[PDB]
Amino acid sequence: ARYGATSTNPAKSASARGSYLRVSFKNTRETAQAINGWELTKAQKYLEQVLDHQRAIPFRRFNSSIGRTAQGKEFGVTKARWPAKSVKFVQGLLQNAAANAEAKGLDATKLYVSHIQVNQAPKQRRRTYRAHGRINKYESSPSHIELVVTEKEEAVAKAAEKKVVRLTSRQRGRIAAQKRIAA
Amino acid sequence: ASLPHPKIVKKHTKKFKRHHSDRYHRVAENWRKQKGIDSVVRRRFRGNISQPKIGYGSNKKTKFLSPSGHKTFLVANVKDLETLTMHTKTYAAEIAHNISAKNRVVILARAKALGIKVTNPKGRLAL
Amino acid sequence: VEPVVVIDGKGHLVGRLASVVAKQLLNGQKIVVVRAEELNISGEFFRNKLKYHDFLRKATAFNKTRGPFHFRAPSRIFYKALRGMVSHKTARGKAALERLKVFEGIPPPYDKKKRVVVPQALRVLRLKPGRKYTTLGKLSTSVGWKYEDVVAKLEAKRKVSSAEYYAKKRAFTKKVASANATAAESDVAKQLAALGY
Amino acid sequence: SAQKAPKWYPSEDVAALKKTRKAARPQKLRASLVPGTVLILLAGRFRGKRVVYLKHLEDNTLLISGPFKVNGVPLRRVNARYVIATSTKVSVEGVNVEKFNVEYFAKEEIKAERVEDQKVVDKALIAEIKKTPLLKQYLSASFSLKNGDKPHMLKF
Amino acid sequence: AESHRLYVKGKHLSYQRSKRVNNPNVSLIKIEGVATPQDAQFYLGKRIAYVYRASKEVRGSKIRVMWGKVTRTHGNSGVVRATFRNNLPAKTFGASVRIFLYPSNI
Amino acid sequence: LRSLTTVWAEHLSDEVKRRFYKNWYKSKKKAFTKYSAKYAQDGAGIER
RNA sequence: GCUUUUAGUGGGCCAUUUUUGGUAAGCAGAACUGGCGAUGCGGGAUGAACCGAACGUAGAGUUAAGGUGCCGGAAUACACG
RNA sequence: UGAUAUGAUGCCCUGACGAGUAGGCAGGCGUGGAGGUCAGUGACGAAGCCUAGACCGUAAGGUCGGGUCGAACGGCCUCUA
RNA sequence: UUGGCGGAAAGGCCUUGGGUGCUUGCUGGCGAAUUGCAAUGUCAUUUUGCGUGGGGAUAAAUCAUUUGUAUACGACUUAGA
Repeated sequence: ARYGATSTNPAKSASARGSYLRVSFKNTRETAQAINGWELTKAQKYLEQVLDHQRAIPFRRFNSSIGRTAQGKEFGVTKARWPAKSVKFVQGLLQNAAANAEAKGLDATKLYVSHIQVNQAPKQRRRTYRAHGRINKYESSPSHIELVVTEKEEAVAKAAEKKVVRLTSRQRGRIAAQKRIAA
Repeated sequence: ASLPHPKIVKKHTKKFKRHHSDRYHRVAENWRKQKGIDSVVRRRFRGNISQPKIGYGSNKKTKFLSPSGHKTFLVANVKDLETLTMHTKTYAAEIAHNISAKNRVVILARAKALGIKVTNPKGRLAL
Repeated sequence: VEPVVVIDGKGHLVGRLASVVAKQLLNGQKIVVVRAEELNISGEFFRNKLKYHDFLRKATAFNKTRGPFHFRAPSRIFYKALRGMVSHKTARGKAALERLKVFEGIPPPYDKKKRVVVPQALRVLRLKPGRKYTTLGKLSTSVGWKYEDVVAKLEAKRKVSSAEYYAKKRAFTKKVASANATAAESDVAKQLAALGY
Repeated sequence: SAQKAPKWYPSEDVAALKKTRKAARPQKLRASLVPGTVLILLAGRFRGKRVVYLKHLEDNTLLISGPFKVNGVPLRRVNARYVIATSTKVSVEGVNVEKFNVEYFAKEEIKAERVEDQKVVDKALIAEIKKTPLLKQYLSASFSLKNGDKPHMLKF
Repeated sequence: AESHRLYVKGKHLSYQRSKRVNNPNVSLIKIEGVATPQDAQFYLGKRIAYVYRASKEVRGSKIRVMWGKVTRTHGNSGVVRATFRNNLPAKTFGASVRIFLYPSNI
Repeated sequence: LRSLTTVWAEHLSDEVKRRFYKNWYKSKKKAFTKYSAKYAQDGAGIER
């Protein structure tokens, strides 16, 4: 347990995790934010279309000097990519969350991904050998991914606070004076 | 429940924060005087932050009083509370941060027997 | 007094009118200036044309499209003269400049409203008679404003329609003064004259 | 010990007040407030109403008669600073206004004696109003500053 | 009647300021119809209300008031000075203000 | 110069109609269909 | 009135007036005083030295130098050219 | 200084003053440890940590609430670095 | 409702006819209070949303494919029931 900030029903959810995963954190963050909020079937078709170069992943935050493409035009962006490694890892965690929702007794037709977050894992180090006898770093930047799918539910209806009003003597003397004049 | 005291005037409700306490994380907000030769804060240029000096000293009639008009006295047990038996209009008790909730129920019960004010009566309540 | 003040710009001096309209904008009065093509500037035409060319050479040397923009129309000459007198880079100054509408000629709605003048900016009340002046329309045309002839056509059309309007209105107030002439010498008229009315 | 003690304690005896020298003298009204003057109420529920003034009460108010039969204002109190004293005067000598005091308006629907005193004063007030032309209409109308009216040049 | 106004219209001009330092405690009010400081002497001490609106109803009303008074004249041209309970918030530079006369020594 | 009015003809060819389309084959081909109704009633609004 | 003890300092600079060398210099060097350094505030748009005035925290009033067409608080004041 | 009520380093009356580098001096705030004390706090939760939550002090800082946590730690009078 | 004028940003102005409402032009009758001696004592228009009920009309664009009159990539230019 101990997931991110969830505002969802824990009884009507399912969850999946992946830790210390050797993929790019930045690509995986862009695929996790391209998917956050969708119906799980829509998310799966979208990721399998991204793998087939039919749609793209809109790179919004980690997007400097990325090339341009037309496939970001459905998202209102010009820079978008197809991060296949992160896409296969994210759809693997989606498969695991769908299995967990089937095991918890949740109806697979209302599953939307309600919370997906990804943060940085401990880096894996290697050396790079540069000119004039120097050594720099060559570090993988892995990622912890986690996601909570949730049953969507209906109306968010009333019976809330009632705001007991407190108004002065000149002010309630005005209120009765209107109901005395007119109806 | 307190004495008749004058209107409490503070003369500076704003906390004197350090210069560039917001600019860096290393520079804490706890006040330190600027010692620089070129500092506009030490030189008191206009538009810069105000510095603590003795003119902001609170009134000697209304210094150390809470807004209720009592001086806060820290209390660890029933014995330290009972020093404020004959001093209810000047001093108010505050139960300390480490007094356990099986002891504070005794301390608040003795405080209402002597009528002593407690300024934190909701601490560690098992409601 | 009025919610929106329409100022007839004809016969007015640019800086004095721009000063009073700048203060009226900043104090909260909505101003529309019409007939901007008939403004005046004191001093002969060649002087103010030389002044416009001195303004016309000031531009950013590395990219002139970010430079001072030399708006040529009489409304926008007047607007630059006014925008210099308002702190235009603040939210208060931008709010004041939203309370201003400047037109050359008199377009719709403001050609059926009452126009005012500002006597601390009238050239006939400020300049000494004999001091030479410049009309803003010929100056703007000389520096590259393209629409003097169209404004002339549309203003002649508006003058014909307004002349017919005033002929009808003057006949109507002739009937009104005739009917008010019979109302005198009765009781209530002499009592009104007793009460100053 | 979480705190030690103060070595001295303040005395919990409340000190008595000094003898003050601020005597209460009766209020001198401005010279435009003479009983029988038509006032303009500047504030409250009956703002803008033209209302006859009857008595200067002991609590520095003014007792007024915004004639029900004329404009609907009862026997009422007003503050003298919230009142324009105009220059139109009704003679008030036939009014039994000697009764009403500060205790009469004690708050503590309408008491029937207040209804009766209103009609009793209203009789003599209507009798003195109807002697002059257009005073009843002037009293039935409300006041409002029209466009261009500058109150500092206007004489009321 | 179609007119109900019992106050004099006015404009919140600015704070009391020098060239480069203002003072938000004192405001300058341009009263409509006042051209001299001798006409402005009538309005000294009259109570000033700035009336504004909100989205949130507080105590039955959606209209809030900041109350103040006229203190002294200003200049040679009928601008007057005014102090308030809470100072006027300087987005209202050029906003309309009600200057009453309910303590009208008249 | 400001365009105030633009009048068209009753029948436009597919060469012309095809100019107002980015995907002509997918369309229901609805261009100027309601506009030809102005020529339907006797040519009144067109001459107006 | 008197005494002891000790810190920092021992690169200075500007302004009025006097004044030397130099064609002069935001130059080099003197004399007297006042400043800056060490000093914020109002003015001179802006500026170490100029003008005004030196500073605990605040309120009211009055001014200094400087200003009052608009930016900008305050006369598109009055008078003779 | 006269007790039978508690600060004579006190309390109270009065007047004037308050810029500041280098620098001097004074009164305090905080930390590690030591002696004494409060027969002090504490597994019914010590210390720590987080907290556009509250209170006191001109300030150094002190206090309280809530969360987290699990074994020790503070107030006062002095000593010491 | 009759007709007319207005394209500068017309989106407004003038006119015909009857209906319905008010009339303070003049004279009356009744009502008002208690909001307590002031508290803006709430009367404007600005946008959006939702069910209700009455008319009305039933599309395109992008990606993918394609061309090269275009082209680093986007973009552009074509074509495809």
